[PDB]
Amino acid sequence: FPEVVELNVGGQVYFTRHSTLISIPHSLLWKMFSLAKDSKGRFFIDRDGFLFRYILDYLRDRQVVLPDHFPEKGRLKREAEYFQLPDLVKLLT
Amino acid sequence: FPEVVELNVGGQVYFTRHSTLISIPHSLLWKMFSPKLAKDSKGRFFIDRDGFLFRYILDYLRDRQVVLPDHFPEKGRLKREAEYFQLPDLVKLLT
Amino acid sequence: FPEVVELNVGGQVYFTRHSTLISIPHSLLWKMFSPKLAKDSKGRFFIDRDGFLFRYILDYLRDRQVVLPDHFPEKGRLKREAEYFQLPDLVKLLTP
Amino acid sequence: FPEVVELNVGGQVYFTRHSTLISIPHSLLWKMFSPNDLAKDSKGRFFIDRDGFLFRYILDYLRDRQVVLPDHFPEKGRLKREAEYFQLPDLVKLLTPDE
Amino acid sequence: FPEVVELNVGGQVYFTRHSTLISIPHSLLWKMFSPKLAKDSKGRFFIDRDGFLFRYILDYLRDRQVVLPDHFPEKGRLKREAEYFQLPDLVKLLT
Amino acid sequence: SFPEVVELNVGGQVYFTRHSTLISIPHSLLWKMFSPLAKDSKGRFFIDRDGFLFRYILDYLRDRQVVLPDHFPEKGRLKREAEYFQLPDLVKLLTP
Amino acid sequence: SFPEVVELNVGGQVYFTRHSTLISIPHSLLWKMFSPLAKDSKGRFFIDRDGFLFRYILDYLRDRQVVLPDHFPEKGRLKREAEYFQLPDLVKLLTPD
Amino acid sequence: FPEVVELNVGGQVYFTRHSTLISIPHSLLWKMFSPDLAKDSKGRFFIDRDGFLFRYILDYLRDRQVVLPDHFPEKGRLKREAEYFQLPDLVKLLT
Amino acid sequence: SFPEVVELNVGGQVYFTRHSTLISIPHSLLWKMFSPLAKDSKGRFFIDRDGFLFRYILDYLRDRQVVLPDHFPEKGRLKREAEYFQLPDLVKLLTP
Amino acid sequence: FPEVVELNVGGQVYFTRHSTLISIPHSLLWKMFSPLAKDSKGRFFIDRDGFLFRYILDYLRDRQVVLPDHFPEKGRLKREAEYFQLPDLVKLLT
Amino acid sequence: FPEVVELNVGGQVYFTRHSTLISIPHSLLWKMFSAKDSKGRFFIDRDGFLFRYILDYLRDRQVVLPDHFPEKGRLKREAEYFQLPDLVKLLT
Amino acid sequence: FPEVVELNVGGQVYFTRHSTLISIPHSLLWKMFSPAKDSKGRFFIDRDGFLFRYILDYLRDRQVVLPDHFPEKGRLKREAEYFQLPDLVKLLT
Amino acid sequence: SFPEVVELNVGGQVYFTRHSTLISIPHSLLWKMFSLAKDSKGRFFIDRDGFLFRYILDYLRDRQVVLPDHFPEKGRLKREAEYFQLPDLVKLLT
Amino acid sequence: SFPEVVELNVGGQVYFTRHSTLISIPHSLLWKMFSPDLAKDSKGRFFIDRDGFLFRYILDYLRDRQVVLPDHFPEKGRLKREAEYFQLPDLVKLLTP
Amino acid sequence: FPEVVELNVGGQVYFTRHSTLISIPHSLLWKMFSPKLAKDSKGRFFIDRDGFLFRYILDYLRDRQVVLPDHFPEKGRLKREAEYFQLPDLVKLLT
Amino acid sequence: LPILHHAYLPSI
Amino acid sequence: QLPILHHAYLPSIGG
Amino acid sequence: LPILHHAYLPSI
Repeated sequence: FPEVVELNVGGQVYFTRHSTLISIPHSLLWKMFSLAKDSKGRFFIDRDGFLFRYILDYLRDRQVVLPDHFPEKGRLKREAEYFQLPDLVKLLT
Repeated sequence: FPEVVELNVGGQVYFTRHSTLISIPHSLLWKMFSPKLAKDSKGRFFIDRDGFLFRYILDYLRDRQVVLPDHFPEKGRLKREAEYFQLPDLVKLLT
Repeated sequence: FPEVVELNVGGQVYFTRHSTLISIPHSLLWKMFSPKLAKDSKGRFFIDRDGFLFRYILDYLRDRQVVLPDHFPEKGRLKREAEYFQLPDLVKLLTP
Repeated sequence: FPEVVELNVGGQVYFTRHSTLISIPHSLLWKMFSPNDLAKDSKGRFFIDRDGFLFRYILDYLRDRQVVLPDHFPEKGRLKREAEYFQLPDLVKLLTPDE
Repeated sequence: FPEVVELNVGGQVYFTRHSTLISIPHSLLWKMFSPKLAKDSKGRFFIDRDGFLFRYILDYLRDRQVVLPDHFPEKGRLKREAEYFQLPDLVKLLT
Repeated sequence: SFPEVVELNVGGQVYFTRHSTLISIPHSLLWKMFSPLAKDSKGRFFIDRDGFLFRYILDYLRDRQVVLPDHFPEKGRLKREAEYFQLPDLVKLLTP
Repeated sequence: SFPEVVELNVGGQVYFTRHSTLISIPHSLLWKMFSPLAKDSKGRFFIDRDGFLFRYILDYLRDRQVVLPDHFPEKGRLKREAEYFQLPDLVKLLTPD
Repeated sequence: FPEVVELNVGGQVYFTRHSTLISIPHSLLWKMFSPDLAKDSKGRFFIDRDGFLFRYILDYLRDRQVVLPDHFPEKGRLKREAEYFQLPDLVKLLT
Repeated sequence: SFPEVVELNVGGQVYFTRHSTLISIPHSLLWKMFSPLAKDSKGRFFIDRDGFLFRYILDYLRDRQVVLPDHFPEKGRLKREAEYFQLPDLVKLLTP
Repeated sequence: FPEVVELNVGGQVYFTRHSTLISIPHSLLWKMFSPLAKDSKGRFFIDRDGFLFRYILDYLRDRQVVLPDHFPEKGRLKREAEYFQLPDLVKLLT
Repeated sequence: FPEVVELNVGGQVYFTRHSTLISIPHSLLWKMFSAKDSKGRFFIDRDGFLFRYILDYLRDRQVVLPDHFPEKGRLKREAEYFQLPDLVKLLT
Repeated sequence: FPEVVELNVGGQVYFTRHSTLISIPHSLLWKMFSPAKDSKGRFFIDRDGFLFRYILDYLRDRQVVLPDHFPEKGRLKREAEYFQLPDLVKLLT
Repeated sequence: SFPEVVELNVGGQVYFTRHSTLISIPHSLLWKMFSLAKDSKGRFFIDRDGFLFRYILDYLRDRQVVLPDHFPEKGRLKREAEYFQLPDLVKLLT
Repeated sequence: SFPEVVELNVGGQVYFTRHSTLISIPHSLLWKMFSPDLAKDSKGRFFIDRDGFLFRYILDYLRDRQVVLPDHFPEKGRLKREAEYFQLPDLVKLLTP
Repeated sequence: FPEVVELNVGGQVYFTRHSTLISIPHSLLWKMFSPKLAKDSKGRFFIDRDGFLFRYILDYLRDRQVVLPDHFPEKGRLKREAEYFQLPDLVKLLT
Repeated sequence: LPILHHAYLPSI
Repeated sequence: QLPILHHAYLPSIGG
Repeated sequence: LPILHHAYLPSI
């Protein structure tokens, strides 16, 4: 795996360090990068691309600040459940 | 069909696994992405439906459940999309 | 008719595809929902039959096969429902 | 009376056509539903003060004039008593052992 | 008291007419529901007795007779319930 | 405080009883538990015991006598439940 | 409200029992009386009934059974007390049949 | 007079409600306790009659019926107590 | 000859639909337009109308019915768009 | 617990040594007084017949009990012995 | 020990001279006076009602009982406990 | 000696006039009160406390009324012997 | 020089209209402008309310104005009509 | 993450128990399953693909650490294989001869 | 280092002068680009942070002042980015 | 006076 | 939902 | 700029 991982999450392109994916043990992204690829060779994640932005920031800071009047807290909580990030699930409840 | 399918739903671009598209037998997408199709100018598989609401149809195909944004005003419109896409359990959840 | 049909079968609510209801030509549901009906107070299409057994009727319509639970005590009752809905192949499968 | 009648039989909810309820003249349900003196539950459904589980078979007899019972059905006697209450003599006869 | 009474008997739900509950004067249910009471979280009237056997108590109040399921193993337990509800004729029928 | 009508979940089985029934026998386990606690997802008080046998424990608390079904095959298991709930007179009634 | 240990004066005779004992039989008179009252000069709850016979009413509330003394001559009077306190099963136990 | 009256009838302590004592108009106890009578060393009202028999006078005032112990042999003595307390209906029941 | 999938720019908003959808209602404006035209700088067919309201015009061509968002404040504006596109049945559905 | 325990048994006052109450292991009084409801005067309360407890107490003291002549409550005392979980006393009263 | 001993016998209060308690050598009370209640009185864990007659036998070395006394057997058991063999003999 | 005497008779406290105690010459209560104590300084009498009321009643009235069906006539006679009241002993035989 | 289809950025919102639509009302501001400031993407920039431009644009298209039901910004749109120098639209909004 | 009260579905029969009961025996299967992804039914209950009727006795062994079976119980052998699956060697021993 | 630095910030591409990244001493970018590093597949310097908010960090490094859009909903998120890049004065301006 | 149980049961 | 003990022969509706 | 359905529906 390269140091800088190029991801396609349901159509949205994200770039992150390999270490970041590794950061939470026993999470889904940790299990994934201890693979499906798009036409451009990027690693594919079949999830909502817009909400991944906040999943990625939680992996970076082990905490996430949301935009003011964020209407998708519930949807983000479901994404957190899928990515097996229980502490993030707890923060959203 | 490729493992990762690139879709254009009425102007909106979505990417999903082929397995997600054929996850529910007898649904329209299952009939449409049958292993046995219209494309846009950029070569993307075209679906002639509302592109904004497809986001929630796609999440239902992924989880067999869908969480909607707070104060979502298009529950009725999404129910019509679920009818078109022949997803009866999703139609039931939206009634 | 909508692609997803909302039914009330003797009190039990079912949602099924219109294609499922018209899958077997000359059957009762095919005659009822052919593109060429009683409704409850909520505007849903009403079927005056046992609501519990209708699950297995729909299963047979969807897949042309029905798997029954082990020690299923209503094989005979389901056969009567199959007769009503005019599904002779289903009737045959339920008579050994 | 509506075309589709919503009933609450001892706590169990059944829906049937009005024509099914008045299909057998001089029966109790025919006397009850022959065209606001009828008891109703808190949700406005017509109430029948009888066993809710056994009504399922009463209803199937009104629909077909015959009823198939589940295998090893232990309440044939109780169903016969329900048939007597609803004044369905032919159903009472069908649930009576011949010998 | 409403015309149709919703009961919770030791966890089991029943519906009956108020007239059925007061049909036998000087019985316990007559003393409980005489026009001159504990409730569950859903507002149903609560009776602290076996809920499964109440089905047969209720049928006796309706007909002044009760037919039991074939090979019924709780005739003795039902007799005890009939004693509690103070239904002497039902106690006699079960001896 | 505790409500007049207590909603219980005993190992999966739902029971409803009066608070007075649970504290009717001093120095018994239910008396210790409900004298003025784990809860299930629906907020009911949870008892980690066999739910089927609790029916007879509850009737003994109501009458101080319990009639069992004919040919009851779990007299020994019920005696163990009576020991757990600390009901010595019920333990005695179940010993031959 | 009501204390755990209730001090009673029944027609002159003093009894002590748990509050739970008094409300053990729903729809009985003592259950109606002590479910959430006249008092004597010493603040005890007063019951205007025969104090000697209450001993057996109290034991029936405790065990839902009562053993009487040998050659007990007030079985009929105790049955009347059981009727007053609205204890039908006790009434039945004191009836010969 | 207090709600609960403390009485000593021939060496035995009896407590009763004031309402019980004045329940029968024109009777002796009604005349005594109607709103200047003997008191013992403990300040309790004193009645110089048979202590054992007052028990049955008191129960007649409470129930307005006469339940006596099984094989009661002193029925005649009690009638003279009922005459003294001026209870004509009790006198009639004891004849 | 028009492509199977038509790319439209309606007053700034980009929509993609099947050619069959645009010619589904005979004698309507879109039927007159796409029966065998101004284009933007990117070569898309241009419609000089409100782009936001076209979403509902497009869904009416697809289903011959349209469900609107809850508390939709532009029913009157959409009715004017329906008049422009010459869809009398849609105009009728939007008149209370 | 004090060396001398003051009890109120259904209205009747009794005094006994703590050792007497815990003399029979697995009995009810042993369960009660091993290291509790109280009356208005602070005495430990037992919700049972106060008159019969006199003979329960003497059995705890001697592991035997002599009853008054022509004692009419042998049956009642046996029930009290069952409640206090004293099986040898139950046996002596049968 | 004081000249006048204050006793609590199973709930019943008795007062007697110390000499009365130690009057009979090798008896239990002699062994005891040769546990206290909340009020500081010497505690005897025995039947309080029957002690009245044990006390009078200690005073007079004889005891007169009430007419039709129904607890002669129970008193004899108390005399055995207090180890008064002459009292046991006169109650047989 | 005071006009009113605090007396402890085997546990039971009695109060009587000094004149009552010395009313019968050559009796025990006369010999004791003609010119042992408790922890509270009261004069102690090592006798049955319950029966002393009737001894006291005889000293007051030169005759004693007993309760009906009195079962301790014999016990009271022994007390009368101890207190050296021969006329009371005679009345109780 | 002006294309048949003009790409506009009105205070952040991207609009597309025909050149003829902008020059439809002589002596109006848009007629003076198109008969110029550009954003970073080369679109013609109008420093006015993006939300309200929809109604200005629809008036240029139809010469009539249909507003949403219970429209609370009639006064604000009248001000936009004054800025764009559309007197007939100003009159319709009074 | 596990709740105090765990809802289980074993062979179509629903059981509720404390989390502490499931992890009471270290190195057993239920301890491995519930001690810090697991299969779930349509209602989100934790699913165990074993005999539903027999689990009653496995659960009661976890609660009491003794084996109280119904009178004349004919399935000690079948229960022994459930005990082997759940990795309860002391229960296996109690069942075997 | 080149005088024009090409950056990839979590997927978004930015170009800035090397002088702008060294503008504030002891900050994270100053520590990173001090003439004394992770790269993407296209050789651009990679920063593992939100690509959208990074523009405002560059504007603060360019002018040492920040102007935000009207009703900007990510003031809190931008403050977290300022904390990460170790710009205390920017953190202060956003509190 | 000794009524019932009181006759044979001395207490308190 | 198996017919164990009284469930085998006692139909009911829970509250 | 979020107008109508854009206000609540994220696109592309």
